[PDB]
Amino acid sequence: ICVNENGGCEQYCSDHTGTKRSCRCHEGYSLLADGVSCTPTVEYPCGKIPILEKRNA
Amino acid sequence: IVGGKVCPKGECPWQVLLLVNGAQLCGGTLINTIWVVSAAHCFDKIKNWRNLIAVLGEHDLSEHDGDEQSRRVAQVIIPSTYVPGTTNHDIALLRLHQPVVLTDHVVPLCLPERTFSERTLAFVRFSLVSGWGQLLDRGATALELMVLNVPRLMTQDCLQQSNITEYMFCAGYSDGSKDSCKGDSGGPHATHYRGTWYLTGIVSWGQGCATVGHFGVYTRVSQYIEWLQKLMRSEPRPGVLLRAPFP
Ligand SMILES: Cc1nn(-c2cccc(CNC(=O)Nc3ccccc3)c2)c(O)c1-c1cc2cnccc2[nH]1
Ligand SMILES: [Ca+2]
Ligand SMILES: [Cl-]
Ligand SMILES: [Cl-]
Repeated sequence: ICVNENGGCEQYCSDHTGTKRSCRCHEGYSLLADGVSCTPTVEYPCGKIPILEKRNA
Repeated sequence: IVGGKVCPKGECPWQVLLLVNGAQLCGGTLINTIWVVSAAHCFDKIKNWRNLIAVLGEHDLSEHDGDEQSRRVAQVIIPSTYVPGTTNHDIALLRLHQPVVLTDHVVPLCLPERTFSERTLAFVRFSLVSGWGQLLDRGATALELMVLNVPRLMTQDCLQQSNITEYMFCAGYSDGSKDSCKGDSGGPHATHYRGTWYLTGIVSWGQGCATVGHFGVYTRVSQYIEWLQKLMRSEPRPGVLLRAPFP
């Protein structure tokens, strides 16, 4: 459930009918096969700091 | 910002500077290539709406380093429920006349889903507030972009520790050491979660800054997500100023 631990989702989270849960990702991101994680699909995704991201790359 | 530090260049890439006739007006937050979120109060006194400039990739106001990007403000959208010279519903959506170009120094902050913002982000204690505002109460403003880590208070706890509505929240310190301040308004209250940053708040206003026995006041952005999203999907209308219904 989405209310707890964010449903395990890295980003966005939707409850469904049953013991069902769906994680989602912001535009400029994609959901990984783990069904929780989000990875950038673009050069400059929102809420990321390039010089710091690069500093760790 | 009072009691903060300099935001290292490019580490606050979503931060916007608003100008009127070349003069510092307010702060803002980039959420998309053409959209900036600010504070409604910033516009209460605007005479010639056509002289509004938004600057991205800004840092040190004393110099031009080439990372700066200026755009005209094509639209200022304010909630119908906002009353000038007040605090409630202190939010504004700005449409840029032309998109900014995303770079290392110009990046938008994620506008979150409401639910996520409410159930998760709202419980992250500490968040970052920034601007080129007053360094001191009754002081000069900053030449360099400043940033400040501030904790968020539950509204109950705010009142105990002290007109706070459901459209606001409290963040900061009451010891008078640390606050956001005049010139900072419209700036971001930015919240980290799992390696990404989100727009949770807007620097509103109040009495003073760094006023002992008081907490900083911020517009609760979660209350506005749907309103913002709808607007962003809508076609521009002639005339700069637009009052849009809320909810
Ligand atoms: C004071 C003040 N003035 N402005 C300001 C900045 C830009 C345009 C306008 C014009 N709007 C107007 O005059 N409305 C109005 C309407 C009717 C009556 C009085 C005022 C004002 C501020 O942002 C603050 C401010 C104080 C403060 C304290 N702590 C954190 C942040 C803070 N911000
Ligand atoms: Ca500069
Ligand atoms: Cl429309
Ligand atoms: Cl006009």
